[PDB]
Amino acid sequence: GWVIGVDPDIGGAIAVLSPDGSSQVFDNPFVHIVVSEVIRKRLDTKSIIQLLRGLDAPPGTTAYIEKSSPFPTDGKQGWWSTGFSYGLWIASLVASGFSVVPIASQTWKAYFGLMRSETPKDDSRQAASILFPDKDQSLKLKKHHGRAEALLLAAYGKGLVLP
Amino acid sequence: GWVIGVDPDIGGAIAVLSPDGSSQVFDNPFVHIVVSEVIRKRLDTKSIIQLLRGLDAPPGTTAYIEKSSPFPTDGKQGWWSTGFSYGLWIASLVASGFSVVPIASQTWKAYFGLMRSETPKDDSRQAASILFPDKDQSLKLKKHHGRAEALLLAAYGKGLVLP
DNA sequence: CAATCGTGGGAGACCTTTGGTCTCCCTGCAGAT
DNA sequence: ATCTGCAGGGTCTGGTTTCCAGACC
DNA sequence: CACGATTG
Repeated sequence: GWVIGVDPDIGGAIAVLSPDGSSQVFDNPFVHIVVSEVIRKRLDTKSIIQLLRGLDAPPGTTAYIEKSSPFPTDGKQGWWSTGFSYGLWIASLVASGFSVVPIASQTWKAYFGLMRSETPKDDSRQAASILFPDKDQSLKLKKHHGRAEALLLAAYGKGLVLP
Repeated sequence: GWVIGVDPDIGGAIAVLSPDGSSQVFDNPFVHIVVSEVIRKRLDTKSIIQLLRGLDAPPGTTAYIEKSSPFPTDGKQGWWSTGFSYGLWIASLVASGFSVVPIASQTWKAYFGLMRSETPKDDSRQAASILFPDKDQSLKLKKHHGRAEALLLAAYGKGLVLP
């Protein structure tokens, strides 16, 4: 009945689907940090864990998380940060009682027919709006594709289908 | 009082110092994982959380953790893994109730007079043997430097000094 | 704040002290015992 | 099982597959 | 994707 979806990146999000069909999606909490004398964004460990502790999803609920798979052409910092986000979320989810299933981007994109798209981010928001019409206003912006990815991971995990 | 030290990497370890002077150190739990058709060690998230939950250190105890600082010349996989281990430990520690204080390796090495050695791993084990003589048997092997780093991080936060 | 674009990048602590100097890991995989 | 050495590296799902093709942040 | 930077 309950399913969680997590886009773990800095502009990512967590989506919670209840058995009555309602849904919530939360932007990933972050803070601004100093590194090598510049500012950078970092996930907010305590707010994530606090977020997970107030969810109504019971222990045992499966959380489907986007598998970390950076391109070899991405910088060493890209690799560090996606590795870090992944581990922070995985530990946080496990410590808060949820079962964690990593899902490759190719898996849920094939499942919703999103593969090989020229506008993959827009498409993911369009698909999330169709599957979660009451979230349509929370998906209007280009920067909301993180919210879309989370909802689509949860929708994948629940076995939802597009019309 | 109570202090925790964490070497977060795959051969790392967590050390726990109690107020009566006694000490425990545990090797970091790991599992073997298939990745891109080869086998790789990865930290064991469940076992880490379970270990933290069995510690007698009370809530709010400070956990000193080695800051992740990979070299610009380490490969992107190096960056991903150290980022991943760091995030996994930080979240496990916050979620289990401990305060987290990252410590740069240069900080506890300067504190114990270990800067600029040509056998830094052996030296770290030697220093932790002197600080924790009842752990001397658990530091015999060169692969035990991670146990030594965890113990020294904890010794740093407790303010211990070498004779 | 929201978008977009192009390339892929250390970070840290203390000093010489408002910028300079110098220090620091680890992963992943072959091979030897 | 422990260690030594050395350069710094994608990974993943469908292939009704035996390593390939194509795909992804 | 992250990391900078620019542009309304």
